[PDB]
Amino acid sequence: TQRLKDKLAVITGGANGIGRAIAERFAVEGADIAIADLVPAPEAEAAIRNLGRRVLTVKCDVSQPGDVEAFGKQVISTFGRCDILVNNAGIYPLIPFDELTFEQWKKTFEINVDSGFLMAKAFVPGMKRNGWGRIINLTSTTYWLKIEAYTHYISTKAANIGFTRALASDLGKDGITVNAIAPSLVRTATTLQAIPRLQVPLDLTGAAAFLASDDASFITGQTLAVDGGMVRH
Amino acid sequence: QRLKDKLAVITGGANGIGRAIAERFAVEGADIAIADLVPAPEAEAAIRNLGRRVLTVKCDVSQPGDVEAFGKQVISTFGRCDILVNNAGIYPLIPFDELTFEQWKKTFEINVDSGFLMAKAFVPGMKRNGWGRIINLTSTTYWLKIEAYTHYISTKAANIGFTRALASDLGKDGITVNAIAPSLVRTATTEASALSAMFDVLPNMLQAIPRLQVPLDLTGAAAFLASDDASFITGQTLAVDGGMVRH
Amino acid sequence: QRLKDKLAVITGGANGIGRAIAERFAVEGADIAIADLVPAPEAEAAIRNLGRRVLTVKCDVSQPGDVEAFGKQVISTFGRCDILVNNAGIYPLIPFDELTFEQWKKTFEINVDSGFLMAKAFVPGMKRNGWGRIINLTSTTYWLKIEAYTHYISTKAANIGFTRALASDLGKDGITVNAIAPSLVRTATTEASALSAMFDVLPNMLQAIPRLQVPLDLTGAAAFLASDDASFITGQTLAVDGGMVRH
Amino acid sequence: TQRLKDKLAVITGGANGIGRAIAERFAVEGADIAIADLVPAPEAEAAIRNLGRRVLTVKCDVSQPGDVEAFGKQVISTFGRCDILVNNAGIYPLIPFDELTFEQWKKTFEINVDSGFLMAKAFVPGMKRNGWGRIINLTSTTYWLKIEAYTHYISTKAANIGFTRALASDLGKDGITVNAIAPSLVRTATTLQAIPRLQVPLDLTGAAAFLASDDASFITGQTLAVDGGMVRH
Ligand SMILES: NC(=O)c1ccc[n+]([C@@H]2O[C@H](COP(=O)([O-])OP(=O)(O)OC[C@H]3O[C@@H](n4cnc5c(N)ncnc54)[C@H](O)[C@@H]3O)[C@@H](O)[C@H]2O)c1
Ligand SMILES: NC(=O)c1ccc[n+]([C@@H]2O[C@H](COP(=O)([O-])OP(=O)(O)OC[C@H]3O[C@@H](n4cnc5c(N)ncnc54)[C@H](O)[C@@H]3O)[C@@H](O)[C@H]2O)c1
Ligand SMILES: NC(=O)c1ccc[n+]([C@@H]2O[C@H](COP(=O)([O-])OP(=O)(O)OC[C@H]3O[C@@H](n4cnc5c(N)ncnc54)[C@H](O)[C@@H]3O)[C@@H](O)[C@H]2O)c1
Ligand SMILES: NC(=O)c1ccc[n+]([C@@H]2O[C@H](COP(=O)([O-])OP(=O)(O)OC[C@H]3O[C@@H](n4cnc5c(N)ncnc54)[C@H](O)[C@@H]3O)[C@@H](O)[C@H]2O)c1
Repeated sequence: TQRLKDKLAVITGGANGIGRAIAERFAVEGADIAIADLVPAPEAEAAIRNLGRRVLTVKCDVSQPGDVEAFGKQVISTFGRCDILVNNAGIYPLIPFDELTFEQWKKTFEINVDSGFLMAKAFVPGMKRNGWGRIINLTSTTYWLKIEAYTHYISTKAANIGFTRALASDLGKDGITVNAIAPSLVRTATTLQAIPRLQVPLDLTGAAAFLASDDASFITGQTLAVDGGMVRH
Repeated sequence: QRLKDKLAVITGGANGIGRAIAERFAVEGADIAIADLVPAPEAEAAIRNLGRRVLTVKCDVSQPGDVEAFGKQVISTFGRCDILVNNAGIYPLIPFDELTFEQWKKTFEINVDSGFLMAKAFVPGMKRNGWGRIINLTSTTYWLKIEAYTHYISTKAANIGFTRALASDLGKDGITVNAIAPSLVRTATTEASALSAMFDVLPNMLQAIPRLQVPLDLTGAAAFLASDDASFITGQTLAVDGGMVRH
Repeated sequence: QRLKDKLAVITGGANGIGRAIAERFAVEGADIAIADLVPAPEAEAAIRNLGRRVLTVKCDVSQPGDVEAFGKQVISTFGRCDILVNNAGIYPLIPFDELTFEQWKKTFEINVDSGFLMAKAFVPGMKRNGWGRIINLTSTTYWLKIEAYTHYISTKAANIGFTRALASDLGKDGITVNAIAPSLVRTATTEASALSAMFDVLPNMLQAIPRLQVPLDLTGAAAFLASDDASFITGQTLAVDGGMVRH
Repeated sequence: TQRLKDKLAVITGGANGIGRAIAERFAVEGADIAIADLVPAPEAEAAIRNLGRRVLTVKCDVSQPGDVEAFGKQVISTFGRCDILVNNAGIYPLIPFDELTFEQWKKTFEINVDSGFLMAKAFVPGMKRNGWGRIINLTSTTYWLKIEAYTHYISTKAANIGFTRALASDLGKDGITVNAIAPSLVRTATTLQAIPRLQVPLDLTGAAAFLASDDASFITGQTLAVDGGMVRH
């Protein structure tokens, strides 16, 4: 059953890892894709074409207002709408606090947190006109774990949750849901549990597709931990 | 048919949420075994009318003897249980100064012992076959300020503790254990309860989504957790309440 | 003497955490009434040697009769209870496949019924006087993946649910209800338990503070919650575990 | 009993509301104060003098690296140390999402989140040398509540918690604790519960003094809700 048929889904950071897996899972579900990423998405486009869906890929720095505004327009001209926004772009370099500079700290927020805002500002207007929308933000289980050298990272991942919860309250009456997913230590090309096994991008796709469907229209402001039963909240 | 060729047990499945979940599981290709104090004529028909098989048993899920008898009747009728939904539970309003040890204890027998007893009877089969699903119904009142429910809320919290611990115990057995926390849902019991007053307050006031919740709002989440798309999700509590609580 | 002229009841106060909390409350000017299965000779002496009065009773906090008798002995000796610390509780390791309904049930009687029974006996006096403190001991295992504890963790979660609900019921009565969640603490029982193995692992591995926890690490938090500096804090669970869990 | 005797406590936004109440409660406890705020702190200094403690007040925009670095130095020259840092500065203007501009969003982060970082970078070095420290961050119960027009605000309050948790992990081995306090709807000069009563600044002082003392040396990475029993987490 294609639960996302005729839906247009935007996925930042969709060129690799979790972003790609989600973009592809959505195409399988029947949705068209619009990818925003710093580097080309050859593998993604190809994968999405073979499914019979439309795909748009754009080299865009989601931390720059200009880029996002441009990307927003190019997406509306191309598909005329965005029903689903998946904020997946983010960086997680390990950096000891004594080495963490204000520049690195600010840089981590611009990419991990600002992007979600700028993208929301670009696509929420359309979602409201159509009276339907789905915003999914990627956070991290590290938010609840004891781990060093991630002061910058964990701070942005928590903002992601606050943003998910607060924006949920602002759009609840427009038929738009705002939720978040917190994966564990996933195995991507650049990357204690109840279920003994390393996590892979595919593990997150089921939750993403569920949240973006009608089966979760009454679920908003939540954070779903998909980590094999490590974190409990 | 994400649940084709599977057998699911649903306690308290005659009405409201339990019944709605039973019906949705059938639609997804699953046979049903309902355990309940009252008859489930409307549930059965709907399920049979969906082309699936159903078994309804008058059982007090709080009693070891009844659950055991129920377990046997299920095995010799369908064979083995793949999905267990612990939905049975009561929630009468009682002031702490009035709450007697007897009421306190009885609320635990129905709301907590039922889940344990039910898991003891069906986990062995799930384990021997390397696959299973256990879904526990809890309440958003766990994170809310509301009086006259120290007994109810203590059991709902236990439900969550039970969810988290059993998940750890069954993690290596292809079995996941999760919980669903609904808001104030519209059902025959609540409609005829003292909660009926909030039916118009809480929704368009403390919820992000200004709409009273109905059984069908929960079925999506249950179907999801009971499927392969959620095989790496265990020990979690999913609040389906229109955005009221945030945890 | 933040607790001068006050009477505090401490269940399971003969050893470990309970005893340490009893001793600290005395230092702050409070008299003590200990309820426990075993004798508390070391606790009494320490307390008497601090210039305060103490009462120790051999009582099974899980039994309604015993708690009632204990309640009366406390009233005719000290008068009225101002602070209640529900610290009694067991935590044997048991695999779910071995866990019998009898063990399950007995773990709830000792870990959960005790708190309820104890509150029933002392809340009335706290209410009539417009002031009181109820502190419940729970566990950080509530947020951790650990096997063979579905019974223990379900009761610990109930402890929290009990904390939250009673707080709502007693909010307007000058009484606050809170809980403390310790990490793996060093005590005679744990030292002679299967947990003794983690004594060197968990601390300098899963904790922010690389140090094994000892009873005195918890006393500060208890004294705080039992005082006026915490009169506007109720229904909360305070984890004192060196920064392991975050909730 | 003066549990903070001979301790030097820095309190951002200490000119009014919660900041002031905490600064004064700390002085009662025996600590010296160093206040950082946009406006003068006449009432505060006066209040702190009368207790017999030392006090330093400085007009400083805690969102500007330059100001914080200067403030940091002026504090070390004056007292030679900072044992306690209380990140209390923050703004909470209600702003509907459709009206929220990228400028307002960025501005809210610079004041509510950046400040805590810059201040930590300035005083953690000293705390580590002395092998003792206490960092307390002010967050908000709104983080767990359904309320509109606070997407910017709630997002920063959540980052405050992530920062509290992550920094706790980085400094745990240096004898430094990092905790947070989440008040309810407090009644300040510019500002559903189990305990029926409006909250006042004084309600938070007890928790702050507790956290900054030896009685909480084993408590780190936590968030304490002081709201009269509304929120449960
Ligand atoms: N990998 C993990 O173990 C893990 C754990 C927890 C949470 N997460 C979260 O998941 C997301 C990352 O997923 P991933 O692991 O698959 O990463 P990844 O390896 O796929 O890399 C991130 C992707 O985002 C892109 N990207 C980075 N900055 C960008 C920018 N400014 N503009 C546009 N695109 C940009 C990259 O080009 C890349 O395609 C982040 O939000 C991260 O916080 C990951
Ligand atoms: N309805 C709500 O708004 C709401 C909110 C939060 C949580 N819950 C939880 O959901 C569950 C109930 O949902 P509902 O209200 O839709 O159901 P419902 O209205 O159909 O009533 C509960 C059902 O449980 C059955 N039951 C009670 N005790 C039983 C026993 N000993 N043996 C077998 N069956 C028994 C009843 O016969 C009935 O069919 C409970 O676990 C409750 O704690 C409900
Ligand atoms: N020790 C830990 O590492 C740890 C961790 C998390 C939670 N806890 C909780 O803390 C409490 C115990 O702390 P502790 O280990 O320092 O205490 P402890 O080592 O002194 O042992 C428990 C005490 O409880 C008493 N007790 C048990 N059942 C009783 C009954 N029926 N009536 C009266 N007394 C009874 C025992 O006699 C004993 O004095 C329990 O509630 C437990 O769940 C302990
Ligand atoms: N007031 C509430 O109901 C409430 C509720 C939840 C959380 N909080 C939090 O508490 C803190 C505010 O406390 P308050 O209510 O007493 O506020 P307040 O009325 O005292 O005002 C904030 C103080 O911070 C100062 N300030 C603002 N920007 C500054 C800057 N850039 N540099 C230096 N100082 C600056 C102001 O001059 C003022 O003294 C914030 O962190 C806020 O998020 C407040």
